[PDB]
Amino acid sequence: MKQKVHSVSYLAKAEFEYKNGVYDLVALPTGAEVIKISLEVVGLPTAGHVSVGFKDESKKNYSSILTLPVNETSGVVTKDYTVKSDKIVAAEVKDALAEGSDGRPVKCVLRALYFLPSVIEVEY
Amino acid sequence: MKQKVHSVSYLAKAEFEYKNGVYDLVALPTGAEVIKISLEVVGLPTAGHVSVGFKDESKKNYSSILTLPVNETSGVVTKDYTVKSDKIVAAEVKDALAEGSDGRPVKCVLRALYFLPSVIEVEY
Amino acid sequence: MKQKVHSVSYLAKAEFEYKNGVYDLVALPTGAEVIKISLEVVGLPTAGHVSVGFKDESKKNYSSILTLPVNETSGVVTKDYTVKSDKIVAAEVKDALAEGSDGRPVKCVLRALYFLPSVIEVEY
Amino acid sequence: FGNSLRSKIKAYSELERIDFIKESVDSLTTWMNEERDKRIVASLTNDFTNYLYNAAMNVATIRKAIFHARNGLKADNSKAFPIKPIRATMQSVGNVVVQNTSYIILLDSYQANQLKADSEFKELRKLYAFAGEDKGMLYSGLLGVIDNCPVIDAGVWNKLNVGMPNSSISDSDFTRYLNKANVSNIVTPMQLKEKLNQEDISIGCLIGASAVLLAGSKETRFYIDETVDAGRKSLVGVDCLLGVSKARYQSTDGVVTPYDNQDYAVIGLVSNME
Amino acid sequence: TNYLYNAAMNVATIRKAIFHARNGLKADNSKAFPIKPIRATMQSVGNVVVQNTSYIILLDSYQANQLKADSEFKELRKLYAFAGEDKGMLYSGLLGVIDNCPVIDAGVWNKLNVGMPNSSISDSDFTRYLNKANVSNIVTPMQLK
Amino acid sequence: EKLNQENKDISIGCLIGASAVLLAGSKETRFYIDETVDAGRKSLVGVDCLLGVSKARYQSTDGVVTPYDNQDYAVIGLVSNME
Amino acid sequence: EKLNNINFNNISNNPNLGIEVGREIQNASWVKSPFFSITGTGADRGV
Amino acid sequence: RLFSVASQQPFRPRIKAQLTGSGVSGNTDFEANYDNLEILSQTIYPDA
Amino acid sequence: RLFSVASQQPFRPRIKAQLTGSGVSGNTDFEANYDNLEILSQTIYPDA
Repeated sequence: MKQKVHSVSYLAKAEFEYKNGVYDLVALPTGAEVIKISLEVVGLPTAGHVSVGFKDESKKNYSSILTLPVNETSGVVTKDYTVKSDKIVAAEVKDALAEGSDGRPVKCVLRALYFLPSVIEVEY
Repeated sequence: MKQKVHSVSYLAKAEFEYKNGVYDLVALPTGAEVIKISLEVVGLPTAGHVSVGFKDESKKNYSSILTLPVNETSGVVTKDYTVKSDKIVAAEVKDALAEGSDGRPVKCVLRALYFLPSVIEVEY
Repeated sequence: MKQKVHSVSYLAKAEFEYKNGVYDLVALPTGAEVIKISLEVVGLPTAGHVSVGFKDESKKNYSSILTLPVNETSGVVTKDYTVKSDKIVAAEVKDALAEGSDGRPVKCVLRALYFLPSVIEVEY
Repeated sequence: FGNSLRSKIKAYSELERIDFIKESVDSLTTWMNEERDKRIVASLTNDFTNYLYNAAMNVATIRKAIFHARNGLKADNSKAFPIKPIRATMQSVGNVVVQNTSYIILLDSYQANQLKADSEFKELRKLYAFAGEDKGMLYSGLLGVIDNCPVIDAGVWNKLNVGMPNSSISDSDFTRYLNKANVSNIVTPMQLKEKLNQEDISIGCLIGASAVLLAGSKETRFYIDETVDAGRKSLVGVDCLLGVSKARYQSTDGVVTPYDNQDYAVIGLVSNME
Repeated sequence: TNYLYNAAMNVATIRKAIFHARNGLKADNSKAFPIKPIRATMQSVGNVVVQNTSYIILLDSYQANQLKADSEFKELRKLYAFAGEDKGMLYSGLLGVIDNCPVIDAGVWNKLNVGMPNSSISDSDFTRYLNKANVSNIVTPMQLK
Repeated sequence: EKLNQENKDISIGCLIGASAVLLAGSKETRFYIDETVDAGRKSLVGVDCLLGVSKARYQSTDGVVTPYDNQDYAVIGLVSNME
Repeated sequence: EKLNNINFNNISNNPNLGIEVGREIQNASWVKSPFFSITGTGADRGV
Repeated sequence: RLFSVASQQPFRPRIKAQLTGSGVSGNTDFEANYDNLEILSQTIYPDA
Repeated sequence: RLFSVASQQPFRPRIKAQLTGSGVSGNTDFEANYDNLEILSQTIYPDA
């Protein structure tokens, strides 16, 4: 029994304030082993969607991987990802107005747990 | 592309024996990045609920975040948490009698994967 | 507040080509804290199941823990595991023919995130 | 307890011309000094057995506090026991010795100003000037002594430096500095303000001999780890272990005395600051 | 960024400024940070040893006159005289110290000699001595008025 | 794309002259040997370089206009197709 | 394309002028609490 | 304060702030809570 | 071109435009036609 495993893991946490726009949340290296993406809505939104996905450092390669309507206020991507030139995790809010029902601004927190491309050899 | 990430991660595993009471399972530091809480029931319970949640080191600030009835015997919190003075993960069993249907005592295992508040700067 | 936690974590990624057989994907040490098993199907299968489970290094102790039909193409185990002599994560495909609908062979990727049995003492 | 800093890569460290070891050691010395002082202060101003409360400090309340300490009285005259002085000299006024006693008074800066902008304090300073007793205190802006007890402006508790606490310190940021093994009960300035609010504040103390007990080493250890990231980075850490506790002296047997759950040599002095 | 305005220079305002410097409060008594002193020494109050801070407070000569005509300043000078503190200041016309901080009569800014500015200094004249590469914004005395 | 507007793949060469590009920063790459990994069982060898590479292209220090201004100092492009 | 008008620029924006950063970083901490004077090993010390 | 600078270039004095960080307690490894050293600077330009 | 500079600071390569002004002739003094020393600059930042 012998294998190569990723021994280095990072967590990136980034906040944005949940109104229309595009935000570049997490930067990933080539060969990164993205194993968890979680999005959370802190507050009480009244209308809008948040779409998180992957895009290039420069060019317009955005593609949503997780969509969150107002109601559930939390989500996790159902899929695991190896970074292949799509080195930006990004989130866009197309519909949103002011906070709503609270008076206090609505937050969105994205946490990305990913393993670095480096590998080491271990036998058990 | 440059950011700050959490580079230190711990897993805490704690067992309790699934009968009425309150147990302080996992201790977390301020600023900890709790990214996974999982609860497991080893055995065949006959009646009761397990509620895991957060509470203070001292004062009575308990609030359930995951409730488990008898049937499913496993659960994971759907939400991610930054520790803000609620530095105890705790679990309470309000209804439970002896093991039931087995003769062997029923176990509950809680695993908490969390990232330490420390950050480092990385550019990709 | 003082505890012992697992401070060492590895990720093992292994690919197989999705046709009938048994594959030994991930090797785990005794006392390993398996906290995530994820299986992914890269391509468009037409018929078949993939069953991932645990088995011994030598003897025939295979038992499926996650079954994936053709349609959903991705899955994650709902349960957390402490390695007790079942030190092989294995995957078997009982039904599968050639790629189907694509002309390009169908891949399956398994990622196993597990914490090493070592513990350290920390107080917060 | 301890703290540490990890550097940038040596290329970056010598690019921005920072000598990481030297600056880090200095900053960590400052951090550790402030941390041990905050330990002492947090243990000192933890749950108060007897505390006086005047809406503004004045020589009236200082005299009342030195009074209650000298003869052992509580706020409601529960008559606990006399606080041992820092120094207890003995001098005869006409032909009779009286054993004058000296204490210490740590005042918040807002409290120090409330005392400064206090009439009776002004006439007291005037009288000291006439007699030439506290010479050097009006020149220096200090608070001199009152009833043989030095009155000290300790400061204000904040993120930047240590000083006497106040009700704006959050509960968590106060309990960080309590051992929780040396304290039986936690009463933070938030909690104390809620307590005396049943019938923002700022805390000061009257201190007798052995008001706070330190056990262990006062020395500090530094750890320099040049071998981080193969050597591109270094990690500088600072650590000390020290047991701080406000003297409380529970008991040995089950016998009840006036000393049991009583601060041995501390009287609280609460006053509004704003 | 931090300035106190009083209709006249009394000892109350001088000591308030010393307090804000020592403890670090803004002009709206909000917390900024303790100003570093010109000197910081150790003085024994009884057996205790505390740290005292000496700043330098530079007064426009109009303000020096306003302070000499301050009742509280006269009380403080009387007390200094009784205690035998800094002597030959009223005799020699100076302003002594206040809360360990020397009070200086700087002068008046005119075409001839240099002193603390007035609201009478022209904006052009005042800016002439500003680098404008070493400033974030320009607030001349007329603008401050 | 710029050539297309004014689908074939292109290949890029250049005529270069003196001081076409500028290598600011030392030539001394640094090597880090850490024989302390795994309590000293393993070694790690890293190489690090601070390097400023810039194609020579100067700017006017004042408002005067110059032929050299905002132009590649000593480089002329030469673009063909890939065939 | 206006030529030789008034500049209105500081001594900055002069690329011939290079910036130097100070080796000596000055600590922004100066306050010293009195507790060291209180603390002692004698039985009659406040701490 | 005088900042005599050889070559009389523009200067950039720097200060470092307080370390306002809760450290690590007990056996917890230093690295579980790293502190951050923040530096502040300003630029002085000459005038003739 | 290699620009080895101590302290590895961001460098400032710097060139002069060639003098393309007609000078003076005969008895005409220099100040009747001063030539302009025109300087051009570039900044090279490092990459780690």
